[PDB]
Amino acid sequence: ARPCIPKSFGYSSVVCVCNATYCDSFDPPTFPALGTFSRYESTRSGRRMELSMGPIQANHTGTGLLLTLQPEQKFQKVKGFGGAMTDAAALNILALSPPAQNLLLKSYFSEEGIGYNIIRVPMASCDFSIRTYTYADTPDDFQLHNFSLPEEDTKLKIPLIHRALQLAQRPVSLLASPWTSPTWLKTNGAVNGKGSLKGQPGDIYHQTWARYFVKFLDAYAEHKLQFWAVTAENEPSAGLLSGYPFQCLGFTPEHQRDFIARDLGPTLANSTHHNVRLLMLDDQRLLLPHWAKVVLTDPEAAKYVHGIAVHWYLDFLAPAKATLGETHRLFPNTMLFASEACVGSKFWEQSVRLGSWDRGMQYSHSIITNLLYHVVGWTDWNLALNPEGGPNWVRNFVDSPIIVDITKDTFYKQPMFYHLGHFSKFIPEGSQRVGLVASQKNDLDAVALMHPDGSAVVVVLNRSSKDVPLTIKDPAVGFLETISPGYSIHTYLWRRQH
Ligand SMILES: *[C@@H]1O[C@H](CO)[C@@H](O[C@@H]2O[C@H](CO)[C@@H](O[C@@H]3O[C@H](CO)[C@@H](O)[C@H](O)[C@H]3NC(C)=O)[C@H](O)[C@H]2NC(C)=O)[C@H](O)[C@H]1NC(C)=O
Ligand SMILES: *[C@@H]1O[C@H](CO)[C@@H](O)[C@H](O)[C@H]1NC(C)=O
Ligand SMILES: *[C@@H]1O[C@H](CO)[C@@H](O)[C@H](O)[C@H]1NC(C)=O
Ligand SMILES: c1ccc(CC2CCNCC2)cc1
Ligand SMILES: c1ccc(CC2CCNCC2)cc1
Ligand SMILES: [K+]
Ligand SMILES: [K+]
Repeated sequence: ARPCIPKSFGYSSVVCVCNATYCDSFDPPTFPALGTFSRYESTRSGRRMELSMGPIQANHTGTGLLLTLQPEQKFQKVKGFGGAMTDAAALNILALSPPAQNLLLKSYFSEEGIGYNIIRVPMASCDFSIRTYTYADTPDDFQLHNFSLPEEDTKLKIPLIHRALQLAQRPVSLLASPWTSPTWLKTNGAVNGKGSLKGQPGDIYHQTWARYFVKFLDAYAEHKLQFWAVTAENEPSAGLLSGYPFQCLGFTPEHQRDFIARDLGPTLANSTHHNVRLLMLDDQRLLLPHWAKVVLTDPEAAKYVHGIAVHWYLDFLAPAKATLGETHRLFPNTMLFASEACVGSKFWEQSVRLGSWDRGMQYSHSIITNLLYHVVGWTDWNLALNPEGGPNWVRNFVDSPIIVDITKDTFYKQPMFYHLGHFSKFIPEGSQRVGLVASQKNDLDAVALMHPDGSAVVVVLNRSSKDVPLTIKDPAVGFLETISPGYSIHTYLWRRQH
């Protein structure tokens, strides 16, 4: 529909520039003709989800790389893809003119954009806030009579979520996560630092905290927003650390187990929100499988836990097989979900690198890795940040797929945006990952899935500098002859005739 307006800021690739009168967009989604495939291509050299079509052929000869679809080898069903409506994201979006706001929200939530279907919503303040607050700051209010949503929710986050929902054709799922409780519930009496709930699971402090989750869901429901899932705490390990700089609430895995079993599970289950799913952990993968073992081997906690939420700090190394792999082996019926990912958080790296192809490749490589380890969805962190990677009240700045520049009423779509979109746009909720077998060793990263309507989607990432000729074989349908260019990402889509 409208192509990328590219701009270089001196990094390895370009951003696409959007403003009050222009943004890149797709035509309404349509599948290629039967016997035809669609290819969407992005490249470091500057192509951004460009559409081409080719024939599916009956015949194939040669000893080049062959990737054979395994459509009957079925793995996880996908929940979807999205990002976080933090206070920082909301402030940045709303600092744009009304037209630019609309083009930014369409970029993410419309079918002429990349089709996000998940929004993560912080329960009150986090580091990506400019004010520290909870919903119940009046002290000793154990019945939560003074629970209320402030303007950060009622004027910023809620209106934007409603606007996203109006643009989306896909059903959108909301996920809620708290960073801190009110300080009068905490051992340290502060939003940050090392501190946990006072007392022990099953007591008034823990019961009040569980009730706060229901009050939050009730309050959002009065604004006609319902949640798909909540997490039991954002990064519960952080609040166990001396000097933790921003909002946190510390739980050991045993504390989380007992809080879920005695307070949060029962309280949610006895509420009008009993259909809301509960995800445990919401933290870094090196805590697995240990945390899952602690919580899920207790039947009283296990009956309340629908899934395990994991965070991806893409700047740092950690094992995937020994964490996600082992967790799936031990608890194959408990879904894994990636609830936060970010890059640029190291103090010594530029928070925002406008046009970084490398950071784009980090996003898509992480998404592929997550899907190959049975994870059902992937959620970015802040939907938009300023050029400093903020605002953030402790200056914990990071990168974002969309960077807003209010002095030009402009926003920039980073390589990260397109790398995420190669998955989000083309993998509807309910898609199922299927097998994809390589005929020979190769440098590509790839994943295949089947849509609910039976159609095929394959994503191929080439992080090498070399162009790799390859063929995709769909045993029911025929052969796709293609190339994976160096420093590219492709998404292939086709209809599958019986
Ligand atoms: C929102 O962004 C739009 C896209 O950049 C702006 O529209 C562009 O304005 C340019 C300046 O009038 C037009 O001419 C081109 O400008 C570029 C520099 O940015 C030059 O390199 C080109 O040589 C020049 N081309 C010619 C033939 O003169 C662009 O044609 C025009 N693009 C489109 C798609 O309309 C908007 O002005 C901007 N909106 C606001 C409110 O700032
Ligand atoms: C494909 O395969 C066989 C090879 O023997 C041949 O009969 C057929 O005509 C070929 N089709 C095309 C379109 O090349
Ligand atoms: C359980 O549910 C009932 C309403 O069905 C409610 O009145 C009661 O307070 C709930 N119990 C709690 C919150 O402990
Ligand atoms: C072109 C682009 C994207 C797609 C997939 C979408 C998934 C959500 N429903 C509409 C189709 C198909 C063809
Ligand atoms: C490999 C990569 C991309 C393509 C599609 C081409 C790219 C150039 N513009 C026209 C469409 C084919 C094979
Ligand atoms: K209040
Ligand atoms: K940084």
